[PDB]
Amino acid sequence: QKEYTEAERSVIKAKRDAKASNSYYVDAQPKLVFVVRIKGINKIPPKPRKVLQLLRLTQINAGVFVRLTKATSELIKLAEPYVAYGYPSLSTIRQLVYKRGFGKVNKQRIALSDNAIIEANLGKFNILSIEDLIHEIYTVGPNFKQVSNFLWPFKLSNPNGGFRARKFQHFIQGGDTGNREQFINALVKQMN
Amino acid sequence: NTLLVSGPFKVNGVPLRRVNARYVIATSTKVNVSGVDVSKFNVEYFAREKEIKAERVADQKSVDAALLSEIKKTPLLKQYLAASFSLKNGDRPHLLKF
Amino acid sequence: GRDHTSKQHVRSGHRTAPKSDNVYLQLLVKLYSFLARRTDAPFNKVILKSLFLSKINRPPV
Amino acid sequence: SRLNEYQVIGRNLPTESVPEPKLFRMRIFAPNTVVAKSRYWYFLQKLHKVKKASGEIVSVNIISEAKPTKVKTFGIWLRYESRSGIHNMYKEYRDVTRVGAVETMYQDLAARHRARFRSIHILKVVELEKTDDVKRQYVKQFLTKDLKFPLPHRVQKSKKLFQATAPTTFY
Amino acid sequence: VLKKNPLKNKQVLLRLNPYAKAYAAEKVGSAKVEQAKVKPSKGQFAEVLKN
Amino acid sequence: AESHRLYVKGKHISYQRSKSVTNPNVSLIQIEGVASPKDAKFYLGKRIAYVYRAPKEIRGSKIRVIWGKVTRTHGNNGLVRANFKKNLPPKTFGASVRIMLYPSNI
Amino acid sequence: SSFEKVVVIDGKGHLLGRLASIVSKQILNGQKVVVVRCEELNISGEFFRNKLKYHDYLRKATRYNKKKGPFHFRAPSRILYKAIRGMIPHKTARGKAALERLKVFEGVPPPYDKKKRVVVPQALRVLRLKPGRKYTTVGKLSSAVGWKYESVVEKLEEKRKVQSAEYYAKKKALTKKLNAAKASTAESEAAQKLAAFGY
RNA sequence: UUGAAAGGGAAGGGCUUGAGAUCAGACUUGGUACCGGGCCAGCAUCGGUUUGGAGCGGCAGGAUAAUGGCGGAGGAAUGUGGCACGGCUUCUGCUGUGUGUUAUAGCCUCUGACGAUACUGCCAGCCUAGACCGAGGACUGCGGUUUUUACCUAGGAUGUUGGCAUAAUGAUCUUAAGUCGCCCGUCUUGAAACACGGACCAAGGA
RNA sequence: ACCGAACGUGAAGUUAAAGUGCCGGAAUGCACGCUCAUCAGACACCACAAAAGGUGUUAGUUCAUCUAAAUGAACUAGCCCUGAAAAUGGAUGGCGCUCAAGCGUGCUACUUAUACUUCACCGUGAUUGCUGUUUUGACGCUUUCACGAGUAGGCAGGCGUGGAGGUCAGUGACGAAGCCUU
Ligand SMILES: CN[C@@H]1[C@@H](O)[C@@H](O[C@@H]2[C@@H](O)[C@H](O[C@H]3O[C@H]([C@@H](C)O)[C@@H](O)[C@H](O)[C@H]3N)[C@@H](N)C[C@H]2N)OC[C@]1(C)O
Repeated sequence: QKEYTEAERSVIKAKRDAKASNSYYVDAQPKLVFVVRIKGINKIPPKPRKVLQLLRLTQINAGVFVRLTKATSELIKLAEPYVAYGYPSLSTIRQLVYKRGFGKVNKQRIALSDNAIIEANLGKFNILSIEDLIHEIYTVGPNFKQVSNFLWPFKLSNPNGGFRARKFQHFIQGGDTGNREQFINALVKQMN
Repeated sequence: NTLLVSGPFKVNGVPLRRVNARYVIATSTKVNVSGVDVSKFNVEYFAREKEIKAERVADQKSVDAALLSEIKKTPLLKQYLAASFSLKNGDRPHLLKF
Repeated sequence: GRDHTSKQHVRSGHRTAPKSDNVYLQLLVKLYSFLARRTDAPFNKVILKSLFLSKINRPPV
Repeated sequence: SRLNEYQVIGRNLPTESVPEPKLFRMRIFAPNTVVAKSRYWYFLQKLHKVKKASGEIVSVNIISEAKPTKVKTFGIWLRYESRSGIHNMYKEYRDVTRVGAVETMYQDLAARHRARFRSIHILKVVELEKTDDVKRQYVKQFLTKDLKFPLPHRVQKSKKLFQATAPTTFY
Repeated sequence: VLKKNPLKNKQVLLRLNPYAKAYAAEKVGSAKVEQAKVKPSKGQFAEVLKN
Repeated sequence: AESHRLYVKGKHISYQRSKSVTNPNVSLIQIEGVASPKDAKFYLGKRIAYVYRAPKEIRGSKIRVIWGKVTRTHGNNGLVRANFKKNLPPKTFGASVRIMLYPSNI
Repeated sequence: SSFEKVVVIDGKGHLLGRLASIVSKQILNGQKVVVVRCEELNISGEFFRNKLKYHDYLRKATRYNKKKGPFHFRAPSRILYKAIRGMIPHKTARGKAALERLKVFEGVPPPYDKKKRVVVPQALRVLRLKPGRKYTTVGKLSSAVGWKYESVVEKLEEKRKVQSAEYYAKKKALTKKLNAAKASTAESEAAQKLAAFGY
């Protein structure tokens, strides 16, 4: 909690100091995306079909966390007309994990109802609690691979309030697919 | 969980008895009941045993006395209590204050 | 729906019991199922799977 | 309310040849910041031979109206594409904000020329400060001394389906 | 046998996150930030308005 | 007096339905004098009675009731959805129902 | 919006189709409706255009036997009835029962000449059409396509209006007298106390 | 033939409910006036899921909102007062045109110090209206409160009250209403087909 | 064969594509314009229209003439009109609709799929544990998770018929078998 507060305030101070010193502060690029599949399972060309499989997005309204790199960015690029993604806030991650967080324990979807379940499977990566897991996801940490893969793909509902009139076109052209970049949080509140 | 009510039995014809809060509309008209003694009415008082026990009639007279002492202070309150409520044409309970 | 990444409802493809109806072979399977369940010696598990094998998979020694 | 005015500032990514590449700014009318940065890169890729992947967005900022409750007249210069060709045009609008005038312009070009949002470039939006600058009679007629006009034939909106009294349109 | 939502169930919230007691006790969710009043844009940053 | 009513008048309008498929388990009800979802939310949870007459006496009476309750609002014009112990028969499309004032929260 | 026993609509100045849709939904929902003065209905568009439309309607007839074809009714109330029946599922029992709740008339026959008539603002021509747009009166259109009783209805309506005006003069005199009597009893205790209640 | 029922250019079917008929069940293998149970419901509280309110409040950001209000300087016109020229008003909003810069109205630009609001986000803040569900069946776990080898909202519904058992209740059959429903088998890229076999029933039939 | 979405049996919630004047669940909802047709127009695939004209109306472009009260030329592209003729009577699906219920565009809410979310139940596959309590079913019992469309075709587990060995010291003239029957 303390380091979340100090990171927010330090960025605010930097943005203010840049204005005074006749400079422009540029934020660090986002390191994390949350990707939601919003297309059904029929009539998908093979390459994006394989990409969606490799992202563990095999149903509609499934969601996973992804660490942004050139490799994964080009992966998501291939899945763009079938997913909505953006940069999750800390509270979005917390709410997703608390309400719809499940672990893969011996190939089984197991509810994260106790810290023992997390410590037994990820404690060897020094994750002892649900807050440790949330911290590891939000700050794209050293054991992000193991923590993200231990989480079962999030199984969201349809949005309370619906999508835009037509989904399957980019967020920029008034649809619902692609990178919407901070409005992923409003969509998760609708669907979670 | 029930409510203890009286007519008073003289004004309305309805005695001391229990009613359920969900089957009542609570209006904004109030009677000062600091002067009524209701310290001996409880669930056991309506335990099941026409003919009415002299206990119940005596209690009804006693409570009616204090209530009528207090009800007469508000003009038209006794006549209002004597009259039955009904919904007229154009009466919308979502718009109506009680 | 689901975009399945593997065939659904596939049986394990391994024999889990002797096809035989010899009651004494079943007694041996019972003993070695207990042994493989309660002892965690690898040998007992190997013996248990061997008791399931068909004739051509148990060549004479 | 459909739109906001943004400044978007970007530059080329620094290299060894050019440690301090030149900052560029655009005034963009967009529904949100995602579209604003998209439009910035669209115009930078037209005007200059740059791409999004070899550049970066430096700042995105709302530009609020200076006097939101002062009545103004705006001239807007536009480039739009028709079914048949590409045209320049200049139109005038009355409003209290630049965003209101731009929204009205988008409605007007949709209505009279069937020009969708994707077909229009906003060259320039200028608050016309002298009444002599107002060129179009469809806005000029609201700039006359002691303008007053009635609103004949008022239609009252009814809550009920059946009215017990005859209609009136007085006002 | 039954999953309980910690954002709804206070007890399950405390079971998963002991710190939720201190977060509420210290009013972290509504903490005043102590600072002064400055306008770092009163100069060149006012090229936001016009060039 | 001469008016004794304690219920609000209503009508059985329809079942929940799409264009071609109806759902008899949910009825759409028009409450008199209610024109918006805001007004209709006063009646959520109120009990509904459909009172009808039948040829044969039961307990010396020819009056029979189907009980239900208001569950949620429907649309933008103040209609509500209702759930009855037994689905209202479709011949009662256009018939009147009785919206009680209980369970009361006033 | 209230449930009435019978709603009697004065058809004068109402647009055909808008009134028809409103009435159709009313009768489907269990409300009895009577529409009077159907010859005073309106249709948007100039007269000649609606006459052309009716003649295109007349052109449709069963080839092998004209007696089986569409039956083209000419009276204005039947023109409104055709508009309404097209908005009803009239081939079902429920649709038939809905149509039984409807009555339509030229003029204002008894007993509806002594009953209150209402209007439907969502369908009123003076409230809907743009002020310069041309419109048709259904009574003229009916007479142009074979309706035979325009002049009879006009004569009877004149007689009804004479009687109704005399009725109204009496009611106005009575109301004036009653207003004087209520003015004589103002500033009373009851009058002041009612005034404190908004009445 | 008898009885019952339905019937506006086919009939027949599914789903749902009503109506009429039939069937069934706990006052139990009940126990000894009492105990206790069965069924149908009302209310209360809890747990799970979920939709709401004109919701209320705290905090953060931004141009440390922009405005506005207040103070200061500068300016002009769709030029107020004043003044002059007039065609019409017995200057009975008369009126119009000119002039110039607050006058007997005001406006615009820039700016100084305070104070808000909008928008966006956060609260492990508060209050409040409804709906559906109640799987499991000694205990065992994790936590909490601690005032306790205790108690809890924390490993899945209990409490209470009324009615009924000559029945409120459930199933089936017949029929009405609403909605949907082309004739099967076959060859075929494609069958309701203006493609073929099939009037009906039994027994035989690969 | 398009769009959406692929299907065990259910409850509640939310949606996709498509819609919300009536037929039909959902607004005669909020908003800026455009259009009047004596063959208007009305939603992808898709149930067609061209070259070419208009002083109908709207908005634009570039020139020019005017107090030494605005006007003149050329042009651009929106909706509308002409170009636009077939045989039974007839199809924006119908009604009908004209500051639309039409065309372009923005917004708010709302409607409902066998799809998504939570829960119940069936089955399939996997999975946890079970012998000093293994207890006459260990081919059994038990914990947990995921999944379920299907012609040709494969396999599994069952239902039914004639006759044969064994068993129930089985049923039966006090009524076997057959047949009819809310
Ligand atoms: C905007 N593009 C238009 C397209 O909309 C359409 O135009 C129709 C035009 O064909 C119609 O006009 C045409 O068709 C009608 C009728 C047969 O529909 C005839 O009566 C008329 O004579 C004929 N010119 C006109 N009444 C409306 C336009 N939108 O046809 C193609 C087009 C001309 O390019």
